[PDB]
Amino acid sequence: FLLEAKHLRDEIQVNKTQIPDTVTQYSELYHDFTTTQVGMHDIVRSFRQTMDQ
Amino acid sequence: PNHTSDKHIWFQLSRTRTGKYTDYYIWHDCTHENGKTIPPNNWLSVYGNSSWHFDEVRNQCYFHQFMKEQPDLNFRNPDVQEEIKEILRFWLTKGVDGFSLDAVKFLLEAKHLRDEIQVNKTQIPDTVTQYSELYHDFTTTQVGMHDIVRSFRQTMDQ
Ligand SMILES: *[C@@H]1O[C@H](CO)[C@@H](O[C@@H]2O[C@H](CO)[C@@H](O)[C@H](O)[C@H]2NC(C)=O)[C@H](O)[C@H]1NC(C)=O
Ligand SMILES: *[C@@H]1O[C@H](CO)[C@@H](O[C@@H]2O[C@H](CO)[C@@H](O)[C@H](O)[C@H]2NC(C)=O)[C@H](O)[C@H]1NC(C)=O
Ligand SMILES: *[C@@H]1O[C@H](CO)[C@@H](O[C@@H]2O[C@H](CO)[C@@H](O)[C@H](O)[C@H]2NC(C)=O)[C@H](O)[C@H]1NC(C)=O
Ligand SMILES: [Ca+2]
Ligand SMILES: [Ca+2]
Repeated sequence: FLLEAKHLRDEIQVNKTQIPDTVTQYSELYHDFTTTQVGMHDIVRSFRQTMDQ
Repeated sequence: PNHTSDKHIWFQLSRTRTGKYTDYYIWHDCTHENGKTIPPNNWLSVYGNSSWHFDEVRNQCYFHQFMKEQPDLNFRNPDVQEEIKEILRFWLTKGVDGFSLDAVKFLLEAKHLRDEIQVNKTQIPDTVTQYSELYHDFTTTQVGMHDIVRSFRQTMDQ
């Protein structure tokens, strides 16, 4: 959950015909812009490098 | 390193399901009938209409970033990476002093094969054909491409 997308775009609904204002459960959206972004593994490797001292 | 030609021996062996060559290219099932093909998704090519093209021998659709005659390789298969490393070593041992890699942002693509977000949300889904009418979040700069580039650098370091 470290990094998130910078373009701040909406995520794809699992139920494409569901009304946009009736979605409140975390399991009703595909999480492509909020989890496992580009650069998180670099942060983890930086933590490992810091611990290597 | 991203793609080869459809006249390459690798693609000729792949389209007939011959050994380990069966999985050097991104293949997927599709519906072709009465001279019309339904692509798995709405991904568009850089130079044209669709990124998925049907084939007769395999009865499946293959993936091309640029043109229908340029099948895209599969970098999720370690054998392709080994072949690329072999080519790099072959060219390095002849005296070449350096390489300039072309189109490294197009290496990896998303595995979930989900539609991309339209720029014009109210545009009719079947009237989108220009590469500039879609946000490219699932086809460019995926997770792991930089690792492939670093692997290339490690190979060259020898
Ligand atoms: C969630 O998906 C299901 C199918 O996967 C659908 O549910 C139907 O949607 C219709 C549309 O009006 C509604 O009548 C009901 O919600 C469902 N069918 C019936 C009549 O029971 C739809 O894609 C999504 N559901 C909703 C809330 O529309
Ligand atoms: C593929 O792309 C073309 C061009 O982007 C689209 O329109 C075709 O354009 C050529 C060039 O003049 C015409 O010869 C075709 O008749 C056009 N196709 C039509 C009108 O359906 C179109 O999206 C695609 N065309 C083809 C032939 O696949
Ligand atoms: C593309 O976006 C523009 C605005 O950004 C919109 O274009 C209007 O869409 C309406 C919907 O029917 C159509 O009348 C015209 O295409 C445009 N308006 C007028 C009155 O010309 C819309 O979001 C998208 N365009 C299309 C093709 O619908
Ligand atoms: Ca965070
Ligand atoms: Ca590729």
